[PDB]
Amino acid sequence: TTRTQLPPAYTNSFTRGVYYPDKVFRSSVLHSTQDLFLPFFSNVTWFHVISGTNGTKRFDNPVLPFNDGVYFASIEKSNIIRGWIFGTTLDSKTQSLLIVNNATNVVIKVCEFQFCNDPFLDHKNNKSWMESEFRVYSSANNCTFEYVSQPFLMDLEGKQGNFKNLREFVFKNIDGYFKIYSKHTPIIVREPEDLPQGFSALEPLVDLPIGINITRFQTLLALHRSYSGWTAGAAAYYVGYLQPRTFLLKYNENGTITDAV
Amino acid sequence: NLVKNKCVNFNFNGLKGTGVLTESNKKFLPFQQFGRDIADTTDAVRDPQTLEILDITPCSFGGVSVITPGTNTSNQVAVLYQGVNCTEVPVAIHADQ
Amino acid sequence: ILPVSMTKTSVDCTMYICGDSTECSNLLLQYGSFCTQLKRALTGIAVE
Amino acid sequence: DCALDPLSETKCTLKSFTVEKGIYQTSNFRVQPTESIVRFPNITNLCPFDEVFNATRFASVYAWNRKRISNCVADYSVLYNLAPFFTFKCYGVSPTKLNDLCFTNVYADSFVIRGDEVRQIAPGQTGNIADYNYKLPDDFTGCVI
Amino acid sequence: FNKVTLADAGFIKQYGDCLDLICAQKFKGLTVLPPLLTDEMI
Ligand SMILES: *[C@@H]1O[C@H](CO)[C@@H](O[C@@H]2O[C@H](CO)[C@@H](O)[C@H](O)[C@H]2NC(C)=O)[C@H](O)[C@H]1NC(C)=O
Repeated sequence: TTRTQLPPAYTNSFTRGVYYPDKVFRSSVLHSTQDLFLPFFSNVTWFHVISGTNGTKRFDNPVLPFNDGVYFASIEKSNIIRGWIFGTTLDSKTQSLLIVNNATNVVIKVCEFQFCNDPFLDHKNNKSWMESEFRVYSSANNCTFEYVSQPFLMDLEGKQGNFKNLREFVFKNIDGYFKIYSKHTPIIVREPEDLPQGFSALEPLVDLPIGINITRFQTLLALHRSYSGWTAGAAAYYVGYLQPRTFLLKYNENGTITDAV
Repeated sequence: NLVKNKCVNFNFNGLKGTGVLTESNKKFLPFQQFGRDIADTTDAVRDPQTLEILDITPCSFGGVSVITPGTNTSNQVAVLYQGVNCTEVPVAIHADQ
Repeated sequence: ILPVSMTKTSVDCTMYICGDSTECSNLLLQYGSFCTQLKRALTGIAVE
Repeated sequence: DCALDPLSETKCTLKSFTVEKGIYQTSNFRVQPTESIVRFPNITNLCPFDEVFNATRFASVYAWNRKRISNCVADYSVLYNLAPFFTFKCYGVSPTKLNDLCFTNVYADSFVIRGDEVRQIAPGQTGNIADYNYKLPDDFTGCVI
Repeated sequence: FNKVTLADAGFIKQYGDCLDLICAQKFKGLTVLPPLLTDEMI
């Protein structure tokens, strides 16, 4: 629709954005490494996606520059945030990524597509036919890489309310590799303003050997219908850029990062 | 990938080293593969076949010393093996030592 | 309080530098006796 | 000598024929390895790559089928052993140890061949069917199968 | 002795109980020789 622009806000990242550098297990040792890391207490945007103007779609999905990595996270309650499409020019002439969560399959694809002006998804499954969610693209020319496996998210919600997800993700591409780190934990208070102060370690999940040149970042939304236009619930996500740093890491007896400096 | 109680060379993930592979009590995380110590040396490894990890300790090695009264007055000598269990190095180890 | 003695230590060059490498032992052999001075000094230190 | 007896090694280290009373360090001892623990990544999979090679139909020369071998451990020595598979020689890589050496992004093609143009599908010459339908780059990769 | 013992040579020189700072460095050619006079003779 004819929605208006929204000036992005800022929030302090606190002591978050630390991951396991290597697969090697080390315990009770204070190892120091040189790698890209999120600086402690840095500004991070706190984009919040909610029902805009009581029924007006909000296109708060900018083409954020990928640069050297991201610290995508969320305080998501129900399943509304999906898609981490990437693109140099975001057209049919550019190889692009698309990380869907179709049922229980990631369906990782590396093919050229044409992207709608405001692509989106339906959180509720379409009746009868499979789903009209493939509206994001209409043409697929050439295909390089395909990957189908278990869904990248193992978060459950059907249990009960009063607790939401705290999905955290780091997207890093270097020397023809693509690594994804994830970690989930429950939440105590519904405070959407700032990130709670707690240490979290981002374990590697999937590694890809593709060599796509990535420069921009795009996010998709899951809205079914007015349940005017396309509307959904409340959600919030953060973007944290990654820059080189030097850290001193302290391991525990079990080999899990407890704190770092 | 399996043998126990004998320090042997291996090619675990390209690593070529010799040590006494034995049972381990470390609780590796599901993704973790290799083990290290304070001196930054391999200490434990992930089992390829199973999910029970093993410890690597190099087998016994050390230096020898010779105690002699002086070649004058007898040539009898005694041999001291520094810092090793006597049971681990009896007089019958000459087959593999 | 006055210090009196310290720890007696011994270092094996061949194993420390080239741990389990016969080719390394043959190559180190061309240097002569580069380890007798260290061993003698350490033994003297221990005796001292 | 310097290996007959402890007195011999003591004399060898002292570089003298006479030894006084005392304790001397001569050499070290190390337990040698006994066997090999064989080593295996314990991979449990075999590539389903025979579907493209053998199927109901073969792709035409003017329209090759698009299929690639990825995340596979497909053995090529069984192909070398197979009598029908007579071409296993490799111009730029190992003919018989091609499978053992690691590689990535292997692409497959299907094209009908008369039989006498196999020598001409390679770069540098034009075959009866390779003049207009099939081709290879200036320095073709892979091996002829 | 209780005040000084936060770190010492380990008191261990049999090497049998090593399965971790000294014996692990033992695999790197750093050994400790025992004193001639024990602490009960001193
Ligand atoms: C990891 O730290 C725990 C500390 O809790 C160590 O002890 C474990 O404690 C939990 C919770 O009390 C028990 O459920 C486990 O059975 C304990 N493990 C035991 C007794 O072996 C644990 O040993 C540490 N693990 C490592 C590898 O250091």
